[PDB]
Amino acid sequence: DSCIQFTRHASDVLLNLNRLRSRDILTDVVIVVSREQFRAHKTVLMACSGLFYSIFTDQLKCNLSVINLDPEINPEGFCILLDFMYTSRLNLREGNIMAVMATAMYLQMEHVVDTCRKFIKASE
Amino acid sequence: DSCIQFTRHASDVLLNLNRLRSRDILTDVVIVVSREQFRAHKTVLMACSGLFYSIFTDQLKCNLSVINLDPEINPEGFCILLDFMYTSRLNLREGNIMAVMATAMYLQMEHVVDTCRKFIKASE
Amino acid sequence: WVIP
Amino acid sequence: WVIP
Ligand SMILES: O=C1Cc2cc(Nc3ncncc3Cl)ccc2N1
Ligand SMILES: O=C1Cc2cc(Nc3ncncc3Cl)ccc2N1
Ligand SMILES: [Cl-]
Ligand SMILES: [Cl-]
Repeated sequence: DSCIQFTRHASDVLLNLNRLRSRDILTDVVIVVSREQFRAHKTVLMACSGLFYSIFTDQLKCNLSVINLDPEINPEGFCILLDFMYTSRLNLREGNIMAVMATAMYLQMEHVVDTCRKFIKASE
Repeated sequence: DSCIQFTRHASDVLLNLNRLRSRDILTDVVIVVSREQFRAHKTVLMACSGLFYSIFTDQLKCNLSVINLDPEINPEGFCILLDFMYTSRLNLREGNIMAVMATAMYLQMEHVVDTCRKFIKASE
Repeated sequence: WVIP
Repeated sequence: WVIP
């Protein structure tokens, strides 16, 4: 087509979605991790994660207001990944990299799994 | 902080939100314009428009599944702006610029109003 | 704004 | 990935 494009539009949209999350506006699901609860927007979770995409496209699960993750999932790893979904920023540290990579593999967040693998390989 | 950032994350999120819109997945509102109906995600509309932000933060209107726009709003102008919200791409043409600018002013989409004003000023 |  |  002959469209023009606003470079900062996608980043501005994500920033606003994160502001709605902060203020708990229109959040429609609670993700339960080892008795730690995280409120979010189903659409943002689906847009970021192959696991949430599969969950919320399921005819029965699409209607659930609570999703319980596997007990092996670490709440801090989940929290770091949820922050990444809403900001593009990943708080990757020596002390959390193993939990973050394991959580990203479970959530099916391929780009995060890729940078964790590379950061681990550099330290060996 | 000491975060790393994935450059394409925001664009990839918006692309996936547009794929959900295309497939009518988790859309939670119908916008009615001069008897033309547009399905969308309330959160994306709020993230893009000052008008939708004000509508869906209202304690009564946040729960509506149908929103009727002012009868002066042109459905084509709305359609072009809805496409912009989900893609960052604006199909601005000599034949639609007046309707697009009027719709962007009503929706409170300041960056769109700005480029329309500039494109109109260049033609005078 | 840019030409994509 | 970049340093923001
Ligand atoms: O690594 C990843 C990130 C990711 C996101 C999604 N999401 C969607 N894919 C396609 N159409 C719509 C949506 Cl919402 C699916 C798989 C994966 N895998
Ligand atoms: O031009 C514009 C675009 C736009 C978007 C919004 N959205 C939000 N603002 C702040 N926190 C959350 C959200 Cl969702 C408000 C006003 C305007 N004005
Ligand atoms: Cl990812
Ligand atoms: Cl705008």
